[PDB]
Amino acid sequence: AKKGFRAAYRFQKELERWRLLRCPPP
Amino acid sequence: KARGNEYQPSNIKRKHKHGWVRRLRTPTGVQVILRRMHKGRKSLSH
Amino acid sequence: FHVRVTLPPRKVVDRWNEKRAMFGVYDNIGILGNFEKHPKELIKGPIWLRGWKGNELQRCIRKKRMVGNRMFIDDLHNLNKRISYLYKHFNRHGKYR
Amino acid sequence: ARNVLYPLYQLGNPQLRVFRTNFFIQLVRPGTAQPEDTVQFRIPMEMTRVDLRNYLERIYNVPVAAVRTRVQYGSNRRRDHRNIRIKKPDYKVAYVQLALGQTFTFPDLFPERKGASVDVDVRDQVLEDQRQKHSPDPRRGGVPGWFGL
Amino acid sequence: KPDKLPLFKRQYENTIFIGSKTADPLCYGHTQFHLLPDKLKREKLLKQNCADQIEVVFRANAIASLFAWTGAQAMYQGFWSEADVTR
Amino acid sequence: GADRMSKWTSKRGPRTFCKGRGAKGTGFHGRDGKFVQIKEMIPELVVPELAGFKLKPYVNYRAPEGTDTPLTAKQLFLETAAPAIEKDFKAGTFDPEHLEKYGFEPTQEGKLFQLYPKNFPR
Amino acid sequence: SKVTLPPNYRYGMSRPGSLSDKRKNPPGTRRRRVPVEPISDEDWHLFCGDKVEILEGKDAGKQGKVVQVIRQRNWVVVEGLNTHYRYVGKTVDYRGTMIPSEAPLLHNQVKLVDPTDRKPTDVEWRFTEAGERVRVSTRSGRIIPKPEFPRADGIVPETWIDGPKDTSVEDALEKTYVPRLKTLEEEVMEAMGIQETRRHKKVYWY
Amino acid sequence: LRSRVTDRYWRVQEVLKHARHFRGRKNRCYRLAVRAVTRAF
Amino acid sequence: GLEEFFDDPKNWGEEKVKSGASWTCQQLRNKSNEDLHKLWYVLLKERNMLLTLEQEAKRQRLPMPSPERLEKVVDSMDALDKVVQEREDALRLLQTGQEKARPGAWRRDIFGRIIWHKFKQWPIPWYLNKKYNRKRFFAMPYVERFVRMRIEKQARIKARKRSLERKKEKFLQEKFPHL
RNA sequence: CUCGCACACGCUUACAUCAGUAACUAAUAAUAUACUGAUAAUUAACAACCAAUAAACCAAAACAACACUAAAACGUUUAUUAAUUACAUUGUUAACCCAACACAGGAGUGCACCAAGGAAAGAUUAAAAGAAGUAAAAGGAACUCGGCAAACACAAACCCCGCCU
RNA sequence: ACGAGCUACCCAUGAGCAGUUUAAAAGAACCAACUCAUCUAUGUGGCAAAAUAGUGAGAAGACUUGUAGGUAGAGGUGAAAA
RNA sequence: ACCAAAGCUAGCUCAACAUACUAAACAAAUACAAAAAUACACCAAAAUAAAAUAAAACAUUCACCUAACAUUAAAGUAUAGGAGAUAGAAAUUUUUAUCCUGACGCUAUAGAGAUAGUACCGUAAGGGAAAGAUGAAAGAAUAAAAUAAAAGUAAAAAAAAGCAAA
Ligand SMILES: [Mg+2]
Ligand SMILES: [Mg+2]
Ligand SMILES: [Mg+2]
Ligand SMILES: [Mg+2]
Ligand SMILES: [Mg+2]
Ligand SMILES: [Mg+2]
Ligand SMILES: [Mg+2]
Ligand SMILES: [Mg+2]
Ligand SMILES: [Mg+2]
Ligand SMILES: [Mg+2]
Ligand SMILES: [Mg+2]
Ligand SMILES: [Mg+2]
Ligand SMILES: [Mg+2]
Ligand SMILES: [Mg+2]
Ligand SMILES: [Mg+2]
Ligand SMILES: [Mg+2]
Ligand SMILES: [Mg+2]
Ligand SMILES: [Mg+2]
Ligand SMILES: [Mg+2]
Ligand SMILES: [Mg+2]
Ligand SMILES: [Mg+2]
Ligand SMILES: [Mg+2]
Ligand SMILES: [Mg+2]
Ligand SMILES: [Mg+2]
Ligand SMILES: [Mg+2]
Ligand SMILES: [Mg+2]
Ligand SMILES: [Mg+2]
Ligand SMILES: [Mg+2]
Ligand SMILES: [Mg+2]
Ligand SMILES: [Mg+2]
Ligand SMILES: [Mg+2]
Ligand SMILES: [Mg+2]
Ligand SMILES: [Mg+2]
Ligand SMILES: [Mg+2]
Ligand SMILES: [Mg+2]
Ligand SMILES: [Mg+2]
Ligand SMILES: [Mg+2]
Ligand SMILES: [Mg+2]
Ligand SMILES: [Mg+2]
Ligand SMILES: [Mg+2]
Repeated sequence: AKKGFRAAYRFQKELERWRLLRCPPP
Repeated sequence: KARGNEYQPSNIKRKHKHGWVRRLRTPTGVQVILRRMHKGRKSLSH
Repeated sequence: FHVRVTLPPRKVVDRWNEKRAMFGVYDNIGILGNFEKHPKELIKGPIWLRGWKGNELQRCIRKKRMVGNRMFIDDLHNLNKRISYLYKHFNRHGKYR
Repeated sequence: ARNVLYPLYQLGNPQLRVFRTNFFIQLVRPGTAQPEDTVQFRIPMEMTRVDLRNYLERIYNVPVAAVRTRVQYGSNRRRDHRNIRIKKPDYKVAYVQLALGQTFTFPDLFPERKGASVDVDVRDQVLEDQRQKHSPDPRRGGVPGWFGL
Repeated sequence: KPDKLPLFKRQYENTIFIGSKTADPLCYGHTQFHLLPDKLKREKLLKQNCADQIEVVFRANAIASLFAWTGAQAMYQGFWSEADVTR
Repeated sequence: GADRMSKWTSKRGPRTFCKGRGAKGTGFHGRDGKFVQIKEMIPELVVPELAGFKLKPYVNYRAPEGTDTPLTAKQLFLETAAPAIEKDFKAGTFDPEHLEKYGFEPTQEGKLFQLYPKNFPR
Repeated sequence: SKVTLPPNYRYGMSRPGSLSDKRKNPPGTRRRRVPVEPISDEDWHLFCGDKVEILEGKDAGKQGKVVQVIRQRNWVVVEGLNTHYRYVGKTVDYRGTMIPSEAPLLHNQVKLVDPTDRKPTDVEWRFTEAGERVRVSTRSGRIIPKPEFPRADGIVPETWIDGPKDTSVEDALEKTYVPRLKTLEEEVMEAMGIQETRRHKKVYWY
Repeated sequence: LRSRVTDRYWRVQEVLKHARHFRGRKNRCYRLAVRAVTRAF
Repeated sequence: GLEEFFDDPKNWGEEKVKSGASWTCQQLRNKSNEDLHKLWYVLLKERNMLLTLEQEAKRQRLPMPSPERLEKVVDSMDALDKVVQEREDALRLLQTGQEKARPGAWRRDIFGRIIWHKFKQWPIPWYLNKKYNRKRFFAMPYVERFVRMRIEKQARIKARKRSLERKKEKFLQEKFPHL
């Protein structure tokens, strides 16, 4: 467990990028 | 010759060398028992 | 480097609680109180750290001088070892000399 | 009595009498073949042969002739999940042999009922019939048979 | 099993003895005499609640001793398991 | 290096080491080296007659319980000794010097079963 | 028989010494401590057998009967109201008996219901002049009696037939005690006529 | 006050994004990637 | 008289065996001492039968028919032993006034601890006993450091337990702000 | 092919019956004395525990007749008192112990060389190199630091150094 | 502080040495059990943190060996190999 | 796509207050060879701390180094020191009662070694670990929902030439 919100949000951005790369939106 | 077998088991020798009575006949063995109690040992002696 | 996959619960901390509203109220007790009490005795903490500041060696010496007879056996032995090590390092080791 | 301090005996002391017995007795079926005169008991650690003989003679009025005891050792080999050895408790096994030719055979303490067995067989047949009804038709091919058309 | 009598298994030397060795010319006998010990007294049996055991102990003593001694006579006389007994 | 955590038992030691499992001794070693058992040390079991006695090991479910009052020394005195003491004081025959008639005993060693030495096992 | 639990432990409506709980948690594992708000026994006002009302969930405003309470995790169980649907009869070739099971509810979704008006009302414990501790509503100002419920043994004392080994009520409540200053030892020995003459010698205690 | 680096994934990724087209273990292992990216630049 | 270890033969093959309640302490207090003496053996034979049935159910791999009977019986044994102990210690408080059945002393052993040493029965006095004089009931001057360290350890343990309970109270108050 | 049976010491249920082995143990399967679960077990006559106080005692065990030097362990009767009264307690399993291992090592005593114990080869092929064994024309130490090893031999002498066991 | 259950040397208490040659139980001779380890070959993360196979020396003594006790590090012990 | 990854908790750390300090359990057995009811005894004891270090060596010396006397100053002063390294007071002065106590300490390689002085290694004194992650409910396992991101592999072996890249 690491204390921080910036790492979590920056990983959420990468997760959104990976989801958009995997399943391209219409 | 071949080594590894220096321990030849004997309950008489074990209870006479490391026994509770042998520990309590000497003040140094008494202090050994107090150190084991302070550490919290499950077995204070043989 | 594996970071966590979920957003944490955001800490809703309020800037206007009792402690944050009453923080540092009587810091000018002498200035606005016809000097009777210093800001020294507002300090809540250890007996040896009330209104005093020093490095680690002087801190350990002061702790052994004030509450040395009330520390534990292992804590007193550890403080004596720390005092000896800090004395040796502060006197016999360094660059600027 | 067990777990109680006993009176010291010197010459000319009165009789040691036990009024409320602290012992408890199991009568066990032997796992091996035993003769007709022998009855097998599980007794605690602190029993003597004369104690068990007085127990059977006075409490239960059994004319016993011989008492032979032995101590059985429990297994300490088995380990916990945190790897401390778990010891089965040691017990004491006593074989008594009766005096007047009294015959003891161990009775069957769990006789099965014919009606209960027939009810269990009928329930098993009903469960098999329910399973056969719940088995899908092979000719349907996996189509759910709930819908009419 | 014979352990339930009780009897116990033990290992030592195997001796077949008549009361003398083989070179003694008296390889036959007349009688035996056997004294009961202190533990097998009639008073001790009646204290142990034992009625027919008075006859049973005498029976067992005779059946053991006389058979052992007749087998000793037979095996100093050369008879054994595959020779059986002539007379 | 053997087993320290295992309990020291007569099963573990040599033929010399023979330790009892907690039973009580019933005799001594006699003249011939044999064991002479003393009948006086044998616990004589005391049994009543249960044929003409009516009670059962289980209690009726509809039978009510009671308010739990533990037995107290004050309650035992008030139930046993207090009527005799009150009657003797109202009759004028109370004797402070001698209390043996009210159930009190000065010394325990006269009687068969003592209380403070705990002469009786059970 | 009392079962000792590990210091940190999770409750899941199963009996802690049961095979279902042993399947759920083995003895070699532990789980996270759930936050459980402490309610003292003199403050816990919810019992088993009385009508309560659900406020939150898939169903709201319905009323049911409390059948189980889990004190350690502060749970009350309503009878067949908050439902999730499970299978019990399980083998390879057959599944059967789809059964409604009920989810636990903690105390904030439940207020106790007064018997007259059938509305949820806040309840406090009050001490009346008669010495009895009776729950009192806030709004209606009525007292709410306690839910007399059947016990876990399933045996009612009203209808019972004594077996061969049962003691009658008359013999159970019959008093035979004569409180004399002789012990049970002396009483039984003089009752059966056992006569002992000799006395013990001096025995030293250290 | 214990302080740890949380963006170490992005720290190694800023080096590894220039080394995806390498042969061997230099495209995966960070110790071998840094020396390969440096010589490449 | 060997059949008392077993139940009656009508009850051998029945899955559920109903029985009455356990004996209550207030019901034990109403009976006389001879009644308790007979009730001990009445309970004893039933407990022996229940233990025999429990062992046979363990042997033949079948569940014991209603095993709560043994629990009720051992509760009755605990109750009767308890009320006999009330009668005995009350009567001893009237006669002698000593609180404990066995003589004992608060002793300082060689380990530094305070131990309630119970006495034993010996035919010979304490100064003449070979086994008893080699026992030591006193603490040496080197034991005091270990006695102090034992004190220090338990003081630390209760300090952490108090701080732990304070932290749990803080965590619950911060978790649920119903106040 | 032949380290067998038992006891003492040591290990501690690992032994026995039933059932299971997808996985855990066997350095591999088959299954099970070595894993799993349940249930039982080793019953004393053998062994342990098992009196002192005074006194007459020089005269070896070695088949002991009688001797040698290195002078030799091992108990009687006499007297004094030794609770007197069925059945006490304890060890009775094993394919086992010490070696990190189900290790070609170590391990005391009593009778046997089998009447008891076991299996060198998982199945092929029959290359080199390597280990072990058997046999060899003619020669017989010419090999080598050395007749090292091996051999149908298994002998006879001279020195050096230490007397010798 | 802990260690002489292996080993070095003692004090107790026991147990073994078959056959053969000789007036001999002679610190004689052949050779088993038994005790050491001369030489060579394998082995070198091996069966083994010193072993296996062949061959060797003693084998009635200054011999092996069971059980138990004792000597403890400024020391013990040593037919001195530090 | 396997192997994997992610949680927030168990709990510790530093103080303060504080009673006044060897916890809990003692039914039995416990210093016979501890957990073994039972016989003519013996019982007991103290003697300065030393050295690794510094004086660039090392001999006199080397603060603290298990002996309660605190803070502000005198003061790093007088003195003591191979007068070297360094050691170092006192006379004389200051210190207002209670509440207001929790954390710009950690979150499972961190914080105590601890889930525990337990397994295990040691004859013994002693040394001494790693190990948790579903939800309101698993009395919702034809069970559902969020990463599919390290090294290592598979999907998918390789085609002259060279610090493997530009
Ligand atoms: Mg070793
Ligand atoms: Mg026996
Ligand atoms: Mg060990
Ligand atoms: Mg033994
Ligand atoms: Mg043995
Ligand atoms: Mg006898
Ligand atoms: Mg082992
Ligand atoms: Mg396998
Ligand atoms: Mg055997
Ligand atoms: Mg092969
Ligand atoms: Mg070849
Ligand atoms: Mg060759
Ligand atoms: Mg050849
Ligand atoms: Mg040739
Ligand atoms: Mg040449
Ligand atoms: Mg040669
Ligand atoms: Mg030659
Ligand atoms: Mg030659
Ligand atoms: Mg020589
Ligand atoms: Mg020794
Ligand atoms: Mg030795
Ligand atoms: Mg010879
Ligand atoms: Mg010779
Ligand atoms: Mg020679
Ligand atoms: Mg040698
Ligand atoms: Mg060899
Ligand atoms: Mg050869
Ligand atoms: Mg020779
Ligand atoms: Mg020396
Ligand atoms: Mg030399
Ligand atoms: Mg030299
Ligand atoms: Mg220096
Ligand atoms: Mg130097
Ligand atoms: Mg110093
Ligand atoms: Mg000078
Ligand atoms: Mg100088
Ligand atoms: Mg001053
Ligand atoms: Mg940790
Ligand atoms: Mg990868
Ligand atoms: Mg190129």
